Amino acid sequence: DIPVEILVRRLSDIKQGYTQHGGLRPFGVSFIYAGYDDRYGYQLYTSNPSGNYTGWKAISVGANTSAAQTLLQMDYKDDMKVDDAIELALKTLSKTTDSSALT
Amino acid sequence: GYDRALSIFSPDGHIFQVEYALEAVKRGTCAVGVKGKNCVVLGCERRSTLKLQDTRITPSKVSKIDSHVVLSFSGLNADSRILIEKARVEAQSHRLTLEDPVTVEYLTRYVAGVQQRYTQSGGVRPFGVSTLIAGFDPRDDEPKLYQTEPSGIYSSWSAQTIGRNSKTVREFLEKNYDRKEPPATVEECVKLTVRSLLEVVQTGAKNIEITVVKPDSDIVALSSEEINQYVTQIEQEKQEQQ
Amino acid sequence: ILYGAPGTGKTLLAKAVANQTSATFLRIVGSELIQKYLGDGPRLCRQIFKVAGENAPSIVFIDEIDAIGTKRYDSNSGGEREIQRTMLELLNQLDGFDDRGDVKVIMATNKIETLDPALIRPGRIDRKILFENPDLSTKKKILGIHTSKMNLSEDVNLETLVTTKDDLSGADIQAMCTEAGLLALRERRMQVTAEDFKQAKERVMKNKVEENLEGLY
Amino acid sequence: DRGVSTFSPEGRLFQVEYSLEAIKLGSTAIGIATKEGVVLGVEKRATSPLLESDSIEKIVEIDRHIGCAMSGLTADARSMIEHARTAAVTHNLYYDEDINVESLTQSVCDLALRFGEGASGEERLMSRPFGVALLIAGHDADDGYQLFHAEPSGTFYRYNAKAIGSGSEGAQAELLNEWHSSLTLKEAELLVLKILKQVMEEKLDENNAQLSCITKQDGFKIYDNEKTAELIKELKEKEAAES
Amino acid sequence: GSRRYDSRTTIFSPEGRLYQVEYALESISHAGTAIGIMASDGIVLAAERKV
Amino acid sequence: AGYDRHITIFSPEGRLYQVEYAFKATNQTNINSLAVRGKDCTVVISQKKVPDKLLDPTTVSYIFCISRTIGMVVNGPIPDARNAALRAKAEAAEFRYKYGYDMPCDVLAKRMANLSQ
Amino acid sequence: PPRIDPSVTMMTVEEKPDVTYSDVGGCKDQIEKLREVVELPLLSPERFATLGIDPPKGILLYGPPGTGKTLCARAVANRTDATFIRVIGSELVQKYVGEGARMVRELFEMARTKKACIIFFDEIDAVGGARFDDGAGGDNEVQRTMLELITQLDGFDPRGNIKVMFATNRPNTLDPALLRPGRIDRKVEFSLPDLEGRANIFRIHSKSMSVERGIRWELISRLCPNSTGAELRSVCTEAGMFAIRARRKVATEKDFLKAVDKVISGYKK
Amino acid sequence: STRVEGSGGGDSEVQRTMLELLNQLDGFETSKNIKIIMATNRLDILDPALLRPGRIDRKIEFPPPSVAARAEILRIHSRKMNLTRGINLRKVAEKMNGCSG
Amino acid sequence: LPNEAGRLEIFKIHTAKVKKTGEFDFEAAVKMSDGFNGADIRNCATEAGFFAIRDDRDHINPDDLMKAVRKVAEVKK
Amino acid sequence: FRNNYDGDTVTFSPTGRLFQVEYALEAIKQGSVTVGLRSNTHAVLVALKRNADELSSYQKKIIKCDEHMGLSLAGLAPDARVLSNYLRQQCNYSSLVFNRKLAVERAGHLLCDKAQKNTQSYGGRPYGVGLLIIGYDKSGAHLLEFQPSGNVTELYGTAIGARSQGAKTYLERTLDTFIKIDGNPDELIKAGVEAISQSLRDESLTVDNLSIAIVGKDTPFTIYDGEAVAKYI
Amino acid sequence: KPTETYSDVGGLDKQIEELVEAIVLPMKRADKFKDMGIRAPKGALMYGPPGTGKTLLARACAAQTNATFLKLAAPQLVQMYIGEGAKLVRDAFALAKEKAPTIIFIDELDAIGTKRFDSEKSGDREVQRTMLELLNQLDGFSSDDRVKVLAATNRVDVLDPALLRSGRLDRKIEFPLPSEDSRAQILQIHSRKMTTDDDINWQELARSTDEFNGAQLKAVTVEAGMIALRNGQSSVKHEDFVEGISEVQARKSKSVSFYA
Amino acid sequence: MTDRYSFSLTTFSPSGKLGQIDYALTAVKQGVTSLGIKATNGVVIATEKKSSSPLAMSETLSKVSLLTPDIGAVYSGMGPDYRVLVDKSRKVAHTSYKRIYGEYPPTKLLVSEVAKIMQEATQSG
Repeated sequence: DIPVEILVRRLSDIKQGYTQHGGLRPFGVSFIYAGYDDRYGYQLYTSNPSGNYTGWKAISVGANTSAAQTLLQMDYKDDMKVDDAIELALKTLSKTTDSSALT
Repeated sequence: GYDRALSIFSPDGHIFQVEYALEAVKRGTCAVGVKGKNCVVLGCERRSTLKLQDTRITPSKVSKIDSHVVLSFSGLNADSRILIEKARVEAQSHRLTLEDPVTVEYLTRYVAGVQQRYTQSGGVRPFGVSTLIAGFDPRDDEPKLYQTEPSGIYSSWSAQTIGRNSKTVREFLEKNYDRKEPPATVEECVKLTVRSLLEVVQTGAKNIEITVVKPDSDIVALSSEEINQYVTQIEQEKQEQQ
Repeated sequence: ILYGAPGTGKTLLAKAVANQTSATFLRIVGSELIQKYLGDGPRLCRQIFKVAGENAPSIVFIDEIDAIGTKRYDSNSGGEREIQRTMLELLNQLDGFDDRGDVKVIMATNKIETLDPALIRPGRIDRKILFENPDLSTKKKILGIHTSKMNLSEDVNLETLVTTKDDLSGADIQAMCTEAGLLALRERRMQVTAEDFKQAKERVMKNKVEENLEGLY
Repeated sequence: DRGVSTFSPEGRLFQVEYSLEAIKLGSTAIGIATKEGVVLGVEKRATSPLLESDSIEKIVEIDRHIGCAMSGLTADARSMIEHARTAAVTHNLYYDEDINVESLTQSVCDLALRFGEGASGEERLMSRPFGVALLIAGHDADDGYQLFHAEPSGTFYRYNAKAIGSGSEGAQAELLNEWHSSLTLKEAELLVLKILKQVMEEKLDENNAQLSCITKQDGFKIYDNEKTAELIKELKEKEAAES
Repeated sequence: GSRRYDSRTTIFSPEGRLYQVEYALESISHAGTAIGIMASDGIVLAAERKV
Repeated sequence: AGYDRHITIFSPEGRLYQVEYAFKATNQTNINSLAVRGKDCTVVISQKKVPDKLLDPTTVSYIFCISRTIGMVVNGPIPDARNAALRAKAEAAEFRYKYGYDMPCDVLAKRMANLSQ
Repeated sequence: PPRIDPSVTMMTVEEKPDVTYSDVGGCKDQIEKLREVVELPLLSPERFATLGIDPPKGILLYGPPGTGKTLCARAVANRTDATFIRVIGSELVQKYVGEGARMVRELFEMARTKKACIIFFDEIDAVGGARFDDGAGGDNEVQRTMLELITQLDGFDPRGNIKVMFATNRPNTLDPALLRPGRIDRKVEFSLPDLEGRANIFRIHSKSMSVERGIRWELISRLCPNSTGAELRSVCTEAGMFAIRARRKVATEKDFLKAVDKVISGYKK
Repeated sequence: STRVEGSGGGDSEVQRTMLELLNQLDGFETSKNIKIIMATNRLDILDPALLRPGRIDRKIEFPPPSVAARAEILRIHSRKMNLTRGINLRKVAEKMNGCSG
Repeated sequence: LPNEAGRLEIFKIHTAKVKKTGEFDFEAAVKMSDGFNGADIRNCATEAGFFAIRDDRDHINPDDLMKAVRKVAEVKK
Repeated sequence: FRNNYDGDTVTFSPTGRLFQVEYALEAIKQGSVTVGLRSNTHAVLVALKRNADELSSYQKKIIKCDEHMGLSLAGLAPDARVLSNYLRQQCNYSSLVFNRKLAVERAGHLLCDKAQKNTQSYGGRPYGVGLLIIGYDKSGAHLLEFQPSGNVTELYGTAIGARSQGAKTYLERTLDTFIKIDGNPDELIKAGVEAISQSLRDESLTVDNLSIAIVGKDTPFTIYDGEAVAKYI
Repeated sequence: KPTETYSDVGGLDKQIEELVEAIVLPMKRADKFKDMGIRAPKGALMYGPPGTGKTLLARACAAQTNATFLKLAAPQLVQMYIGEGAKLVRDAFALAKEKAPTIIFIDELDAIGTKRFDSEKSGDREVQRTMLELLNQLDGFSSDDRVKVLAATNRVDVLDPALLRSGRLDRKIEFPLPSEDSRAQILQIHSRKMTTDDDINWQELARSTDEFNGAQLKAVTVEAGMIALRNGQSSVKHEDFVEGISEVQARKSKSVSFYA
Repeated sequence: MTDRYSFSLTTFSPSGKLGQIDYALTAVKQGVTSLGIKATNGVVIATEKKSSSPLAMSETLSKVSLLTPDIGAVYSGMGPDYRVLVDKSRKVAHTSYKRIYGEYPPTKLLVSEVAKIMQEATQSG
């Protein structure tokens, strides 16, 4: 299986390429990468339109990034389980919506 | 195909793209380099606007060309990656053909050369990053620190800093280094690097990163406690009275 | 020339210096000179300079010149003529009458690079003043003044608020004083507690400090 | 925007003139050619106590009989040198003899006019002329010790003394009076040091100045920091004794 | 002219940013929200379907 | 980009200036044309104006014979009319060899259309 | 006898300016031409007469404004004992129908009554300048002012009394009718000063200031980037600001170097 | 019934002028008893220094119309004129969706 | 813009009122002319006559007219 | 305005010619002055070479292109090299392929096409250097004027460079005399020196400055440079 | 009385013939035009550069016919107040009819010669109306040459289908870039005014000047005279022109650094 | 000597919007009515055929095209753009899923090729 950390780099270099050479537009897209390795456990990255990419252990992108992240920083805890994380995601999601309640 | 120009010669004499490149270095990271008689230390401050990161699945700011050659940067991540990719191919290529790892000087010429070339052709414009290239030649023990900038110029320096708030730390080096004595004590070379970054980082002593390169594939990241120990020591110096 | 953000240093600095020297401070609305007529912009601009020399001493603060400006690539263009006309009158008015001390000009713009390099003109505008960001210690200082004028509770700790603030300019610091103080005014109280400040610090901090992953590197 | 085909109403291109401005934003570089040897001198400069001026240099070898001093944008001349060396080595293969200083200047100048956005007779492999001027000095056993001024324009001039860089007008005037072909190799260097100090805004010492020479017994040899220093003391003492 | 249609918007600015890049960062704030949580037992991914 | 008066792109009104002006001058040859179909035949009648008496009429045509069966009437300026005729005649000839069959009106039409777009 | 009058005009008159040259180092060339065109026909008309020539009616001075270009204008007026009339070109351009054409006739008549006088037009970029619109309901109004101005020049005017000296920041977007002889005979170039040039203009400012005595401006000139005459003056006063800031009476070479380093970066665009 | 919602001409520029005045009052005279209220429907008339605290300090949402709110308004306007008591403002309010005041 | 038939008619009237050689050909002119309007056809009548004042006579020839029409034609579309 | 019609090479202006062609034409004159004369048996070129300084020395601008063919330039040195290289390949091919010594007429037409071609691009440019191309083949001696516009005229004498006209009027006078001095190397050289002096009015006539070049009935391409022109002064 | 003569111009010869045919031949031999029955122009259009010798020749025709010269400047008519210009023109023509022979000289015909083509003419209706009013009047009479109107432009950018008709602006005269033979004649006019030493070679200078307009030629001459002054002479020689051309006054320059 | 141009014709704007795409959104609006209903039990597509001369025919015009046998497509926007796109789309569907396969393409997969083509033309000048 491919490492995540490499695969991310190939996308970012390509984005970077278009704005240096070719006269092209860059792509207007951010990815949040969710992948697994047995050299690192779970890895989670994000790449963005400048060709810069970073690792995060929790991340938000899109509308109201700042606000979501602020809530995320408090509710985060070193101890984890998936079902606990499912609750965490949803509590936050409800409070970042630009429309009333949540569905 | 395409080959319309993006480099256009300035009536300054200093091209537009070179001058706007240098700005990119100031916004970016901070990197500093100190040479010993036996070491070359490369210090970087971490600035995380918010941190939800780990430090082990983030890409680290001192990047290996080789087991015993590092390259350190200030500027944009994106650009620097390209410079790194080309250098890892060049590392191997000398190793294949001369039967010996790179000299540091040739590699420095190489990183400069790609930058210089993108200033000279159309259709390409040059990279937004200045670098610190350091390492050791085959059968050698004497540190090499060179500084390369997007103009494609390079030169050797016994101490240097680049990136954000270069001025303050340059001065700080002018009054805290000796040219009749580069320190031959690994501890005082790390010490100086920690003093330099301390004065800028604002808070946090695990938002300081040291990378030490000693001869013969000895690249070592010193750990949290060791770093704390110099910081304690710097407040004893600052709250000294007779 | 003073360039930063208005009411953060740019407005303030010019207000201070005016107080010291007992000079008439004259606030000139950049935009109102942007009249949609012809002949009209330069004679409006000229009138401003006439009155400045008559009623010396004075500091002339010309607020946010970029609406009458815009550099272009040419010194006159087949676009709008009125915006170009006011700009050349403004360049001629520094270049063609010079003063010792009787009239001093402070010019304001958010971006000094949208101005023609000959409208900057060394030998009048010698000083080019820019804006630094607050460090932790400055945040403490700027905060201390604003609270002298408040009344508040003694469980509020300045040091604590300051550490957790990072990358806020003084404008955000002023807003905080008013926002925490507003929760006290809602609870009908003319002290302010510790608690008001914490929520206030957090909120302005959040809005200013939008992330787009453009930092970092 | 702009193009690179644009002439001025004179008929001399824009970028070329702008290239001459860049040369003047370099530092003074002096070459004097006399009967025996060619001397080339540069200001290394030293602007900081932390700068290693004694680990860098600005006088570069083209071949085992041809050196060069540069002034301008010193990166841009790495491309030029690299190309010249390739030419210089290829002539040693092809005929087994020294490459003329002149034949080389001509080769190198041909590729200094190679700037454009593509045309139907020629390759374009630069967008803009180099920011950099050269003094190439050498020796061949056909017309002996020589000096040439290589323009980024692509014109090539034969000389006997030339200075380039910011102070070249003052240095060249002094040179015209001092130039004789009855001056020994050592003398030429001493007269070069006197002038080089003048044009300098700071004290002249080994740690900011470099001598180099071309002899036909041992070729281009870059002179040691020590040997050049020894003469700086001797310059200082004679000069302060006619006062 | 070919270069007289070019605008060169792919280059570094006088502020040293890349016009088109900065504009793309903007784009991402007008599209839905995406959140990534990594736990050591799984990874939870959500992305918000707007309209 | 930032240009539409030196290069061709979509209008925000949605009516492309280059296409509209191309709709307009074609009439610079002083032509008027029609074609009708009979039960068994297709007839074209076309005007000719001769602007000099240093000119022969019999080399002046606006009908070009593409193949043996296919006709084409061009209404336009004649350097552009001919440019299309040269291209059409070869594509027709190429089709006829490849596909064993004489080019349809509609297919010739469609192919030149897709190229102009 | 009441024939040809000022009428009602709006102008700024300075009989005998208090301004003399302070740039001679990069504007050596503008002075050599100036002297010959304006100063000498007024001082001896008879010379020109014996040649069989009459001097230029109008001269255009171009390149960057105020780098000694403006100074040269005021200076020649003082030297000839002629009225200096500053018109800002942009004020003589009006929307208002003709308001613009009318204003232009009254200025040239004014000039005729008061003849042996220099009309200095700051900015002809305003008055003419680029377009593609060729009238538009706002570039018609401008064109009408431009055209009326030509009419007086190319008609009947005195070339030996009335001088018009025009100033611009770019003569390449100006119409060929503004450029051509029949209106502007000599077009003089601004030169960014050379190292030697910088030294003479420096030498002028340093007839004040307790700079060290033995100073070599030539040495300072060689480290300087490019500068204009405006910039060289600018450095000198900023260096005095460093002397007061540090609370010390005298000036060194160093105070001047430090001021260069700052001002050039600040300038750029 | 009111033309022009703001434009690229003189409505946004005039809106800058007003802010300037407000700065000056807290300045020399430190007297301020006259307050300006802005109303807008568009964020394209606004720029961030304009929303920056010390020009515009409060951003208050004006009531988005709901069924309960619509009945209330109706009841107040009906309390001026002759309408039957048999009417049910709850019915009339529920009939209207996408209706302002 | 007039017919072919219309050009012939407008030419007839305008060279009628001008003096001429007994043999004349309206038709000849009419073919060469395209994109003219009535004012342009009158000018052609007068253009021929200027060259007849030149040639020291009162009489247009078909020969003046052939020149006149082609010149008016050249100076425009 | 100006900047429209200088900044593009694939344009034209209302006059019937682009501005760039006017500047290239100006540039030939910015060269140092050189005359060419022939009687149609021999052809001579006499050229005044200036050098930048007393500390510069002269570098060649009369170019052997074959042992029967050459050129002089006036105008831009960089460009002149490009053209000279082209004519040289062209001379070589003519010998290898056809056994020919190349006529000027055939060479000119070929140099024209390349020039034309580089106005059929952006980032190509006219040369902006003119050449007097001489050679002695079987229809005799020949003198051509090549211009970087593509105008090729054969003239019996001509000049290019600053103050062309001075020699040119002298040449239109002495014409009839020189064309009937047929078969003489030395009479024509003497003429060339006399000619070049009617150009001069702000420059000196000195041994080292002047440079002579010949090809002719019994002379393959031989240059007199430096010392070796003293005896024709 | 303008004092202009056809000896003050030269090498504009073919264009001299066209103007003289258009306005003078109708005036003098009116009975010949009348009897023929051809309409005689009452307007002529000139375009080209003024001061080359277009303007000079107009003034010259007026002087020769001993017509009243009236210079009306087109920007003058353009009033911001409600039709002043239309009114001025009807008075311009009425006085013209009274004053005959007369040349009504109109400098500029692009200043009123814009009139827009969209719904933008609404604004710029003063400029459309004044231009239309002269043409309606000109066509409102024919076969007479009592008034001539002659129009001049600084640079032609205006021409219209409305201008056409014989009683309107019949004549379209172009004044070109001078030929070589012509520049020499212009120089020899100009140099008449100069005190010469008679060493001036006319032929040489005319070839060397390339891309010069008649007024630009005048500029060389004043410059040569200016050099002579510095040199300490009261007269000029041939060298003084050669030097003169190179100088900057017409966009012609020299340079060095292309030679060794 | 040409084909050296590749600078984009779709750029970012200061609202991060795409210039051409705003322009094109109008073009769709100036079209005629076309609809789709999926009943689950099939798909129905309908449009108005309309034509630009009375002498033309809209009986002999088509605005639904077969892309592959089992799939038909319809549009709103400009006639010329639709014809070239349908041709290119018909080409890739045959080549890549009947020479590499033999089953006619799944629908969604065909949509991804049409989408890739249109975006490709937006990236590249």
